[PDB]
Amino acid sequence: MKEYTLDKAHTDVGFKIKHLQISNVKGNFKDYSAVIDFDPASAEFKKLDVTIKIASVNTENQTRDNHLQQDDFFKAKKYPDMTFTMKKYEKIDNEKGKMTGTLTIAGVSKDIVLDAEIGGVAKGKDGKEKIGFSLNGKIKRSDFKFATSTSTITLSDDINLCIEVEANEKE
Repeated sequence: MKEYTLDKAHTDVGFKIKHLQISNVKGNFKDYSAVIDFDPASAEFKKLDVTIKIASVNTENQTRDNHLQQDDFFKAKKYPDMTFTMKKYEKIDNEKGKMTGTLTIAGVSKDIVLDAEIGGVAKGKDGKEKIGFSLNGKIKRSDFKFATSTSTITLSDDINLCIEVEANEKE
C-alpha cells in the first residue's frame, strides 16, 4: 500500500437530495374587453360582461405563456377567449356585494360568485364619474374540466380570481 493526503482544493465531499417547493403562479391578461353598468345612487351593479383574450396571458414567463395556449391548457386555437357574464348582484352594503355570473373557460360554463368590494366612487377632475372596485373569488379547475391531464398535486385545483378595476363614465 501507500498513503495519500487529500488535495482539499480539488476534492469535493458532496451530496444531492431532491425536495419540493410550493409557489404561487401570479398572472393577468394584457388584452380584454368589458361592459360596466353601475348605479352610484344605490351602489349596485346592473350589468358586468367581460371578455378576455387567452392569447394575452402574462405570467412573467414567455415559455409558460405559450404552453398555456396548448391543448393541455386553454386550447386558444379552438377557444380564443374566456367570458364572464353577470347574472345577479346582491348588495351587502355600499362597500360590499355578492356577484353571481357565468364564467366560460374553453367552452365550458359554470356559474361563479365573486366578492365585490367597492374601493371608491367619485366625481372626477372634469365632473364626470369614476369608480374603483375589486372582484375576488376562488374557482375550481375541476369544475371547468380545465387542464384535466395535470394532477391536482402538481397544480392546485383552486384558482384565485383577483380582478382590480379603475373605470370612468362614457360618451
